[PDB]
Amino acid sequence: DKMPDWNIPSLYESYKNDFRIGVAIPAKCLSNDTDRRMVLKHFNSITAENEMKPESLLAGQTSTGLNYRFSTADTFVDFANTNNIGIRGHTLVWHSQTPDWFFKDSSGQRLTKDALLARLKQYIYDVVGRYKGKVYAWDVVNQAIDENQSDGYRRSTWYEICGPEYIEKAFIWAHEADPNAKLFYNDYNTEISKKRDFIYNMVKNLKSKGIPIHGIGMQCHINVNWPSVSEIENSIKLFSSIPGIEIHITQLDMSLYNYGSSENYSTPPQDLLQKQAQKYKELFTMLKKYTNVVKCVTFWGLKDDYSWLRSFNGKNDWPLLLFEDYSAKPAYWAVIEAS
Ligand SMILES: OC[C@H]1O[C@@H](O[C@H]2[C@H](O)[C@@H](O)[C@H](O[C@H]3[C@H](O)[C@@H](O)[C@H](O[C@H]4[C@H](O)[C@@H](O)[C@H](O[C@H]5[C@H](O)[C@@H](O)[C@H](O[C@H]6[C@H](O)[C@@H](O)[C@H](O)O[C@@H]6CO)O[C@@H]5CO)O[C@@H]4CO)O[C@@H]3CO)O[C@@H]2CO)[C@H](O)[C@@H](O)[C@@H]1O
Repeated sequence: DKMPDWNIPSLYESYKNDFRIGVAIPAKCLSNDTDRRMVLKHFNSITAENEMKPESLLAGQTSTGLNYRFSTADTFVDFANTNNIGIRGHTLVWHSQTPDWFFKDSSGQRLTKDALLARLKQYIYDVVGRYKGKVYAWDVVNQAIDENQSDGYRRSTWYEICGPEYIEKAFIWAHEADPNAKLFYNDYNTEISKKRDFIYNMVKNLKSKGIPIHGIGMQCHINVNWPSVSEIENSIKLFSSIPGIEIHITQLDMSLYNYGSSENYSTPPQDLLQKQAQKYKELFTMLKKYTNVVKCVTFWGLKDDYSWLRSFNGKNDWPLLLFEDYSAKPAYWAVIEAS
């Protein structure tokens, strides 16, 4: 019952003078003819949804270092490179998406700070080096900020063993391994004022002291009720006040539900689909005011039944621009209208 329309306006072409338009996809899309054609019609950047995370690239360890499994990730990078589109690297440092043995030695022992930092250098050199010149942007560090901590830092194993030095060292080493990649700090809920302030100061201070961070990634996992487009704009205004910092919108999607709500729909309510469309229109009208700093906007999924949100919350959701049958949503037409 698939109903892709090959003749409607290309998303990225509609925004060609504003910013790249990207999509996160899983590996299965690369072997599906309909998915591939839809990706290349509408998007000029991709992100591997899961297949370039540390848990996906790491195969294990021995007495002398790390062992990798790159076959699937190679297919993503080759797909982008041979089809003249960019691929954003998701992600070098991300505690929850890293296996627990990574933080212990081959004898099952928890690593000292110096041993873990040495392992981090090895990982970054190996992964960024393999793809040197082929990944235009890396999310180097993801989700290091926790606004309920007094100093703002998430108390992950990275922080507990290394303190905050792991953040700046990850950027230094990534920039050594591929000097031409744009390097991002990536996070979510950047519209919570206290978190925004922690991120702003962290990145400002890194940049001041010469750390090669080039951008902030705002995930923008949002919903039809929160945050307001004005709040997203306030984040863009503050982050873009840092000289030399660009912005990518890295994982945009818009749940039809409030977070923590027990609503559960079998079919998408039309009034929420209209609220979604109007908010996507407002969002993109706002983003077009900041094309000097916002260089890429990536949607976290090709179509609604591919959304991570369905498994994550255990219910149907319709957060993206295409329906399950590949057909355009009101949201799609709103994004085209905003262009
Ligand atoms: O991670 C495994 C799967 O990841 C998927 O993709 C990831 C991506 O790779 C990653 O980079 C990133 O990570 C997510 C985190 O791992 C996850 O824990 C986090 O949960 C968020 C949720 O996304 C977010 O929408 C939610 O927002 C709430 C907020 O918590 C709440 O405080 C706020 O409250 C406000 C009130 O609503 C308002 O009335 C009042 O005025 O102000 C309040 C604020 O003070 O409301 C918002 C929404 O209503 O918070 C939770 C955590 O608390 O989400 C991260 C990203 O959002 O993003 C992707 C998602 O995981 C992969 O695709 C998949 O394949 C992997 O298996």
